Amino acid sequence: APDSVDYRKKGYVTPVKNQGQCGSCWAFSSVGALEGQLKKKTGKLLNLSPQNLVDCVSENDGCGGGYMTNAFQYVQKNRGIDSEDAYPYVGQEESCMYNPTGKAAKCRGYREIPEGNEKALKRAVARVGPVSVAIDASLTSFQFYSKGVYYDESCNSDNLNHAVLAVGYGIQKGNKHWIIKNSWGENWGNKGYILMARNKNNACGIANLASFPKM
Ligand SMILES: *C(#N)N1[C][C][C]([N]C(=O)[C]([C][C]([C])[C])[N]C(=O)O[C]C2=[C][C]=[C][C]=[C]2)[C]1
Repeated sequence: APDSVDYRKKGYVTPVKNQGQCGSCWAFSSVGALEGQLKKKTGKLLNLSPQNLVDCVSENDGCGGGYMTNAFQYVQKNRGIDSEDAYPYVGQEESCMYNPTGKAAKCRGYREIPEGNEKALKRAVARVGPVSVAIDASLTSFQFYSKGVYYDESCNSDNLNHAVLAVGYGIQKGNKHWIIKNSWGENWGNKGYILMARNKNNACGIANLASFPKM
C-alpha cells in the first residue's frame, strides 16, 4: 500500500455534485464508488445517476436516508444503474424511472471494510479505488471547513450522519489524512473536498461503515 494515493490523478473521479436539501448523501457516496470502479474496469469515466438510487432503492428511505450497502445490492439485482444523463438528479424522491437503455454500469455486490479499521480502509482504497464511507459531519467546523487537515475533537465516531467518498489519502506537513469528496457542491470546503484526519483514532468514525462495490 503506497504512502499516498489520489485517484483524482488517475481519472477515477467525476466532478463534485450538489445533493441539494435531499438527504441523499448515501446515493452520491454509492455513485462515486461505482464511477471509480467503472473507470478502473472499462477505462471510461462516466457520471452515474444518484437520482436512480434515491427513487429505486426502496430498501432505503430516499431523501430521508439510506445505506450504501442497499444501494450496491440494488444496482446488482437491478442489473445496472443509469447514467446521470439518462436519469437526471432532481433533489427529491420520485417514482422509480429506471431505463435499461440508459444503463451505464453494473455491480456484482459489495464488500465491507472491517469495522473501525483505518489500516484496512487504507489498503482497500489502494487495492480497489475510491471507497464509500460514513462520517460525523454534524459539526460547525465541518461545515465551515476551508483548508488543511480537518480535526475536531468533538467529532463522534458513534455519530455517523453523512455519506461521502474517499478518493485517496496522504499526508500534508506530517498530518495524515483521507482525501474526501463531498456532495455539497463546489462552494463547500476546498472546492467540494476536505482532508479528514487519518490515523487519529478513527476520527468521525470514517471507517465504521466503509464499503465499496464489486465490479
Ligand atoms: C445523507 N444526506 N445523510 C442524510 C441522513 C443520513 N442518514 C443515513 O443515510 C444513514 C446512513 C449514513 C450514516 C451513511 N442511514 C439511514 O438513515 O438509513 C435509514 C434507513 C434505511 C433503510 C431502512 C431503515 C432506515 C445521511
